Amino acid sequence: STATLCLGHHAVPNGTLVKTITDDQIEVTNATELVQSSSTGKICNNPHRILDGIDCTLIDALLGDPHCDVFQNETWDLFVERSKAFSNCYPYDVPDYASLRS
Amino acid sequence: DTCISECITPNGSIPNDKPFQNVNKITYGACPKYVKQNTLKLATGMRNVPEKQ
Amino acid sequence: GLFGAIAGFIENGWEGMIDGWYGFRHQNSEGTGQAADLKSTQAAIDQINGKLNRVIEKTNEKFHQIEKEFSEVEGRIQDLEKYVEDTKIDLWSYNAELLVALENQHTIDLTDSEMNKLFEKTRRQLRENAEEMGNGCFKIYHKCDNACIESIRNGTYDHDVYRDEALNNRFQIKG
Amino acid sequence: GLFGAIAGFIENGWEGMIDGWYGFRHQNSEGTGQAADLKSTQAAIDQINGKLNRVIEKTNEKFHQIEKEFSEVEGRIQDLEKYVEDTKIDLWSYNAELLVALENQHTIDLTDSEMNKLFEKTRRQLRENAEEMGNGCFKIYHKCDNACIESIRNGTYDHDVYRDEALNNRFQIKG
Amino acid sequence: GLFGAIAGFIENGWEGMIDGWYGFRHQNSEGTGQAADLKSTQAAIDQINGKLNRVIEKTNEKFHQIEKEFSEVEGRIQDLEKYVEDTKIDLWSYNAELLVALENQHTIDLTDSEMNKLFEKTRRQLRENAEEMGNGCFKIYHKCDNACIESIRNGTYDHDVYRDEALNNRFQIKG
Ligand SMILES: *[C@@H]1O[C@H](CO)[C@@H](O[C@@H]2O[C@H](CO)[C@@H](O)[C@H](O)[C@H]2NC(C)=O)[C@H](O)[C@H]1NC(C)=O
Ligand SMILES: *[C@H]1O[C@H](CO)[C@@H](O)[C@H](O)[C@H]1NC(C)=O
Ligand SMILES: *[C@H]1O[C@H](CO)[C@@H](O)[C@H](O)[C@H]1NC(C)=O
Ligand SMILES: *[C@H]1O[C@H](CO)[C@@H](O)[C@H](O)[C@H]1NC(C)=O
Repeated sequence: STATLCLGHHAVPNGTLVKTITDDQIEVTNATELVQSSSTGKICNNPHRILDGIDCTLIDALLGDPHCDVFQNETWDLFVERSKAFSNCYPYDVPDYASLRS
Repeated sequence: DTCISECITPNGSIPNDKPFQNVNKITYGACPKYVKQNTLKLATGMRNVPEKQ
Repeated sequence: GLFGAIAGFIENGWEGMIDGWYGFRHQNSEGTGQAADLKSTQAAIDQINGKLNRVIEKTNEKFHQIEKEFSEVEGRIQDLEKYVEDTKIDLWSYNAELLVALENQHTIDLTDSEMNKLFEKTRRQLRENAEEMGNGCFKIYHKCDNACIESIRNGTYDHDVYRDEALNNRFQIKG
Repeated sequence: GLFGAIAGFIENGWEGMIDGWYGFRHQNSEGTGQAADLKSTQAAIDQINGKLNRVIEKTNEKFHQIEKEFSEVEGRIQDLEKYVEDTKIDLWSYNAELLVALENQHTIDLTDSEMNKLFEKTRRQLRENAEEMGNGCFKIYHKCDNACIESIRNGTYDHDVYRDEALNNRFQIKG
Repeated sequence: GLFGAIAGFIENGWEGMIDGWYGFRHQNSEGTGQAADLKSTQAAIDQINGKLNRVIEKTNEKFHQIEKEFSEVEGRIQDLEKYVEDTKIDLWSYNAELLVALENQHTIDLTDSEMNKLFEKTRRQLRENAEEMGNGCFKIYHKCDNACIESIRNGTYDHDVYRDEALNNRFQIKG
């Protein structure tokens, strides 16, 4: 005699709350994270030329402190400096060290 | 380590797929923008209205 | 959302509809049935994917910048060096927060719109052969077997074919 | 706004309706009357309040920054110190201006939507018992005393109860 | 757009209508004809022009700032001087990109809305004298010469005058 068509939309057993203009938290069906908050902890040696300073700081590799002579003529895309790198040659100082390093 | 990653941060490399990152403000290469937030969900679907009602 | 269809005149949603985002459910003389609409489903998916592209994977590339951590107290320059970066991060954090807010308000109103569009597409196909219940359902005033229901679903429903039947029932006499 | 109800098909507004934002006005055999709709009124109020929260009272906390006023001409650094701050203030002023613009466009379109939603909620309740005048009014084609008018206002109006009466008048004969 | 009228239920557009943005086309007993609607056309034009003003011709005025190009390598300060400017340009480039995106989404949804508004204005004028085909056309169930068609176009169409005629045809008998 008569029939019944009903329009509708899907839903899911577990939505995710999202912020909007009016709602701080409202439930959508699905959503993605736009903020990256994790690292592997290691530095990939590619595609950038990562030259590790090890016990030396760029400045000492520059001046040629003996333990650093191993860097003579090195190049890099990113020179990495370690926290406990040390200088073991004539005591010195670099007025405006930050600029020479930069 | 031996792997591939354009974005390097002092905390180690991080994937540059998402637009922003909360790992470190110091970055090198193709990296996401550093922001104070830790999570930012972009809705990718309609509202979810279960048969709760 | 702005359209009052999803979380409005359409009570709740179907966790059962897993082959689409929008669709139909029906009951005729012989039974019940259900089926997802691909068109509206793709419109929604397509818009959200477009939106998703603009945001995702669009990183700048920066190399040597300024320093941002310091070993000793220095004064005027490091203050400035810190202020520049701090200022930068807050404006970028404002940028992110606002984008997700506007984007999400927009995705919700949009998908609301696509439900309602389907509804008006169907309402218009059904001409004088059906009346709206107001819960997202049309009460078809004539016999409509599953093939009939499908013709509607795929927009080939010819309302002239069922007019007289429909009209009659919609306007029956107490006799 | 986008919905064409407020400052559109609904001529003007009621300074007289002080117990709500949206509501009804009617005229039947015995008289006239008026009453505010709470639901739509709260939807509007609620959304605007949500929006109001995100903006209001969310201040950062900053302590020692850079200097911004100077006693003597200095050159390179003070130029930079001034440029950093000036640059910061303009980007923040852009931020404020745009937010109010987008927010306001949004509040207007939103409240437009809630009027229209009410209208479609009512239109759907009235089934074949009423026809739309187009100025926001439905012409109910059957006797509807204040209790009848209220049943509509609180969504319990049963249109089957008044169908035959309504239909008859909507489709009277020149006889 | 959000409204499903333009690039939705209204198939395509008229390159032929050059005196307006929105309008009508008709076919009656004596012929065919066409004419642009000024109102909707001005609403669209007006909103877009308002939007256009806010953006256009609103430049700041800046005079002595910092230097931005350098002859020699210097270090710490020039790094900072470059970082400040670079940072400024990216935040401004984000600003421009986003504005055009939001503005354009908005202009499209807006003009969609104005088409649909016209449609609902006309739908409401036609009362029970016409039925919707669903491609943007109303099938007027009564004789409507060009003067009749114009009365609709300029909103003076009185549907009581043609009711009985219309009703009759909309609900003819197989006899
Ligand atoms: C990334 O590394 C930094 C240090 O390089 C971590 O930040 C410090 O961590 C603790 C806890 O979050 C705080 O008390 C320090 O003050 C933080 N320092 C800074 C500058 O923020 C950071 O949490 C690391 N994050 C990840 C995900 O590895
Ligand atoms: C009619 O609708 C679509 C149009 O492409 C078609 O693919 C569909 O399968 C048709 N329905 C059936 C049952 O064939
Ligand atoms: C029917 O509508 C609401 C539902 O909560 C109720 O509170 C209201 O007072 C009712 N109307 C009357 C006159 O009781
Ligand atoms: C009726 O509509 C407008 C109202 O201003 C008027 O200017 C128009 O010319 C009228 N139509 C005709 C043919 O006069």
